[PDB]
Amino acid sequence: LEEKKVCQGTSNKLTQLGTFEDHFLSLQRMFNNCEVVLGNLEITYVQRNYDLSFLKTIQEVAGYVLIALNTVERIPLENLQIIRGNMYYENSYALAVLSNYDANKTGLKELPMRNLQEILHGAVRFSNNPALCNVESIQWRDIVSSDFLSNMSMDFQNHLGSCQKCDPSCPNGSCWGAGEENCQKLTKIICAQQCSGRCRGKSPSDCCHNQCAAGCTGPRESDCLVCRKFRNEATCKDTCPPLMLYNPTTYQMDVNPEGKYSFGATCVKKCPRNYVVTDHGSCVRACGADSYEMEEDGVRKCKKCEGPCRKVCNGIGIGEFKDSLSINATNIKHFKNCTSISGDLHILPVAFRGDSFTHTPPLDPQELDILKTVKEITGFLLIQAWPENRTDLHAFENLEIIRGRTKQHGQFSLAVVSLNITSLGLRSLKEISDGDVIISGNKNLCYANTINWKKLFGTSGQKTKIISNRGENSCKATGQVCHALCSPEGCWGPEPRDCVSCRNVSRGRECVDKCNLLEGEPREFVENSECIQCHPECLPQAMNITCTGRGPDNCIQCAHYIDGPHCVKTCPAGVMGENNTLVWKYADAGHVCHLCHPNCTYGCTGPGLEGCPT
Amino acid sequence: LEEKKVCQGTSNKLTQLGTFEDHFLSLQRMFNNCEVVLGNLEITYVQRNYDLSFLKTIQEVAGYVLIALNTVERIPLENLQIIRGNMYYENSYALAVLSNYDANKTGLKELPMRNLQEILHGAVRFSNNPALCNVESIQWRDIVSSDFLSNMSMDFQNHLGSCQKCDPSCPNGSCWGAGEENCQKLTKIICAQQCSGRCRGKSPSDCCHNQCAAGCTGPRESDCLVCRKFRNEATCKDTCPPLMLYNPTTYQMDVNPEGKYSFGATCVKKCPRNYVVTDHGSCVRACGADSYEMEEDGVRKCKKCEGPCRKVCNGIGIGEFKDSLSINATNIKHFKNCTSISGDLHILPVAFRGDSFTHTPPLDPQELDILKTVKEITGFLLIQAWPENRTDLHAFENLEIIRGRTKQHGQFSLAVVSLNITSLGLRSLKEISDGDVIISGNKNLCYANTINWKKLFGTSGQKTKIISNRGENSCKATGQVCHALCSPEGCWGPEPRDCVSCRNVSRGRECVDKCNLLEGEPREFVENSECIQCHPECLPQAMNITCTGRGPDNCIQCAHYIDGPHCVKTCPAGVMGENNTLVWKYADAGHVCHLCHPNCTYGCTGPGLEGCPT
Amino acid sequence: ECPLSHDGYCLHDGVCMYIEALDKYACNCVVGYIGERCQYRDLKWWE
Amino acid sequence: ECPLSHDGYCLHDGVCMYIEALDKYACNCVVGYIGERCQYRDLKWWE
Repeated sequence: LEEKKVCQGTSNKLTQLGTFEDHFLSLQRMFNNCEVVLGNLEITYVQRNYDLSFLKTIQEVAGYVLIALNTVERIPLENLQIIRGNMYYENSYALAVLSNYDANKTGLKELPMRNLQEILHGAVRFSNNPALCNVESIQWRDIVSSDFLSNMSMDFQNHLGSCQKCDPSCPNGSCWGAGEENCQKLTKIICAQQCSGRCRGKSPSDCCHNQCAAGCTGPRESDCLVCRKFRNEATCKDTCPPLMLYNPTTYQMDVNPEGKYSFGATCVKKCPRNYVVTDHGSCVRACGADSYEMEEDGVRKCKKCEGPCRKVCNGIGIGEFKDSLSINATNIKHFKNCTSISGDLHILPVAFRGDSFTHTPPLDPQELDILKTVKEITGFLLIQAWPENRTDLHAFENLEIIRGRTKQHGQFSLAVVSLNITSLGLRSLKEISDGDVIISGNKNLCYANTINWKKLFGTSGQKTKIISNRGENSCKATGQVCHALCSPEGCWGPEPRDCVSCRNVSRGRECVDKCNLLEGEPREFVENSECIQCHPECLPQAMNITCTGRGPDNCIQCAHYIDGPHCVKTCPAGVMGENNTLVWKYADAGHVCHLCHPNCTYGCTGPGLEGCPT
Repeated sequence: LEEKKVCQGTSNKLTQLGTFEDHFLSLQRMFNNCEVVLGNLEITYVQRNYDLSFLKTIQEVAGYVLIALNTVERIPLENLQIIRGNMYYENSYALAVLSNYDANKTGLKELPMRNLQEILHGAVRFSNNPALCNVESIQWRDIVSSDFLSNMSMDFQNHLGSCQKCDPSCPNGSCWGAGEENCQKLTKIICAQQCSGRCRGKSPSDCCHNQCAAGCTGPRESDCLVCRKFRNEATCKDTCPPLMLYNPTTYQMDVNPEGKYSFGATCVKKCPRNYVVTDHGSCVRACGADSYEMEEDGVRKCKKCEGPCRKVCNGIGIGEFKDSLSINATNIKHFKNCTSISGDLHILPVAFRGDSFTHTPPLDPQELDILKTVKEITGFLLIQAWPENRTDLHAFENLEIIRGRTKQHGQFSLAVVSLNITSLGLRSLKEISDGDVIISGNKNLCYANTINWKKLFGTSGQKTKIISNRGENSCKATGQVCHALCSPEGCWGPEPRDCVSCRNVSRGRECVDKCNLLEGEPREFVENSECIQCHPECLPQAMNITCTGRGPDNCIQCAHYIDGPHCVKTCPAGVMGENNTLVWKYADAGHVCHLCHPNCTYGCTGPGLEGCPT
Repeated sequence: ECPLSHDGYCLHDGVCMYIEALDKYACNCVVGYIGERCQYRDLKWWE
Repeated sequence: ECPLSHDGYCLHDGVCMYIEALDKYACNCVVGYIGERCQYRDLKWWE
């Protein structure tokens, strides 16, 4: 078996993209060589003599199927087998065919959906396509479940009369395309009461497993054509096999060698790195409200916070924000103190002009500083609009991670296109987990190629696309190439502030030429190209190095006294000990700290009683 | 009345509990009026004229069924429907009928288990009972599972042949006894060709749900006879309905309205209280190593752990302890620092004597101090032998709770019986969650009737059987009543230390009437009737209050320098802050330590700037 | 064509039209911009 | 009766037997004690 070539599926709903010639090219681009439409299938405005010899591979539509306003005569949806009907058109249907006539009543004529058997959800609509015969013969009781047989609306009228009668080798007047190959195959309304699901025959011995949607090949659940609920890499389960089983004898769970993490609508051995692994085995996009992310174990689990935890706000495109296009003026209030965004960011030029359709007034430019709190984002970042007054992306100077969970067009996490921006300004960016980045079309931007995003892409297959920006030769020759002394392999701004890759070293948020070893005011050491100050108690070494770590334990020589392994400023004189007994010490010859006589309560300046008078 | 009565079932395979009349009484007390044996059904040494008519009620056996060494005429197991076979006799049998005869060959003759229809595990064995007839005609491939037909062992050599014919009104000359009702009713080898499990007739439209265990009445999951898996309040599920259902479309889990906790072979909506509610929604006895009791709002869940995870060792029997049956001097070491027993304790007389049949040497009575650290028992504590030298349960003074997951004889959690100890010595026992308390048969033990055991009982319905200890009117006339200062609740021993609660004051563990607030050296302060000594810096006034709060912020006068409410023994000598004002203190007129000045660079070893020379 | 109740409905210079048959309104997005109302830029093919 | 390989088999003053038919050994627990080796005490029915 091989993974079926998926396509994202359009969502335009009767909107024409460009010219009649070009609208068809868009269709030719999205649905070419596609076998599983992950979204919706919309075939609109296809004009006469335009072929559709690429629609003969779609085997499954996960949303709805809209066929309207066409004029071509043969829309060959050949191998379509099931319309899962997740979404609906007009909130009712999962297959609409509407008003396919041209000017002189010569619209769609041959719609040979012979392999279609099942519609898991929704009704069907056929309307005002006056040149459509040969589908009135189909029986819509086998197709649609018994639940929706009331919502269904059908209308067929071929007033012309050039309707060919079809081959009599199949069900009473039931043919999709005129012939013997293209007539209906009933698999629900022909079988005895002893079957529940589909049934490939009238004999009680050829019944299909209830976890099969269109039809089966044998009697098992591994013999379906398309799986109804899940897919355990060989068969159509109903729920992914649990990770741990509970035996009712010893009253405790037990590992399961068949358990699979339930990701998406499949069962997998393990989940991708950027997803929230639950204990059930589920792999979610955003853990519960009370909970909050974990960091490691190789995965990204979610623990339960300790009360008031980092406020996260559902970004655009989820739940409360599905009616909203971008961050309007209205909906900007709820982004006050969100630390992370479980979602993705749409920055659309409608959020700066203010449309009267959604009754939304224009947004104000300085409001964008509310986004100075966020630190990472789960889905994608989509930047298309920005006030020309500002020279860089200021509201995003805290972001360090881009998870890219629900990416854009299924491809893009970062998308910075066609802006009057002169600097990206990403002094905080540390990784882009998944997706792709398109830094293209910006008027200036300049510093964009000298970043080496390859060091920011955690997963594989990710690619960048950096074109149509002010070339370096036209910007580097105008005093804009970034600063030196900071390992020039990376700069999100002209000053050395950012400089991804910090020279050979760095002093926190800034790059430097070398750590303060040997000399300098604060003594330092080097690990991972970072300069950390020594403990104040290490002696300034004018010869060799000073320390080999942060703690006073790694000093080469203490500045004052030495209490064992540690370098102390003054020997302890009141520190809590065992049995509630205080602790007093003294400095001897080599400034070493030794304990007082147990008796000496007021401390001691020497060993034993010969050290403390009182 | 669906809570059908249950037994515990014996587990003494071929032993004889006394005489033939005592063994038959022990057999009657067990299985009289119960329908679901939870253990095993063993019927041994039952002589003639003993009427076993009390067995006609049993309907299910969760373990094996042994029927041996009888000489009775008929064993009326004529309502038994299934033998789950969770435990095998001789490692492979869930029904074994061996040697029911005496030395004249007139033994068992009628075993009319006409209703036995399923044996979910294990083979069957018959042997050497040369008066059993009308049972070789049973075809045992309909009853025994399809797998275990290779371990079976049956031979019916009734050479005497002194019984009736088999009615031809049942197929294949098969019958259990005489008459027409006592013959085989088949449900597995007469099914249709398509049936999944067992059936109800022969036609293809009768097969039962594949969860029905001993045949069904209708073709649903809610009309079985026995549920071969979990039962959910009317039905027979395969697994209990999970609490949360992962949504493959929004990639997020959401609660299930019919989700239920799996507690044993039942789906309950709420766990019993003394049962660890786990993450997967299933009541457990004791979760994995990396966990601990996180009691939270009543439910005893268990989190990851508190970092370094405390020691929890396995109890007797559970785990790697089934071989041995008490704490012998071979498994005492494994209890080194275990602070919580996962299981239960068994201290038995053979532990001190030293068993030769298992080769373990005697336990030295000084090795019981290893048990000094235990703080909780999840199952039960059974004590039957303590070194007569010792005078109380010293090894369990730190015992703090007995949960009661497992119980002895399915009823008892605390079992102190047949000892020579004088007082209990369980000074820190606070709660017996579930079980009953059997403290009986001790020659010389007082103080056991004073305690209010209703105060230690986590649930209702528990009761104590405290009887036949040292007489009530014999501890008065010896001085064996506890301290007059301990509250009327009770007392474990004679000391003022080992009481339930003090009357006026407590000091650590001891109970005292008037503690040291106004006199004595530990000048304390009363707080929750436990007066404790406060901050050690403020000596006792003439007779007035010495101190009122924990810290120095409450003492009236402090025996040393008084920095207002912030009393310390010395004057501060260089407290740290911003810009490092090395402010020291000194002894001014009113003994208050006043702030130093940076003018005297030598600190402040004298007063102010007029008394600060070298 | 669309009455001024739907003015400015089609973003990025849309050409809002009226489907006669269905009795509905819809956009005529410029090339390179997709969505129900010409909101998004067709990133997968150009800048 | 039973050989010295099974001596001290039955605890609490046991009377270890030899089952002739099944060719196995067993106990003859004194009254009040239960178990395969007469180890436990029948708590439900006495002290």
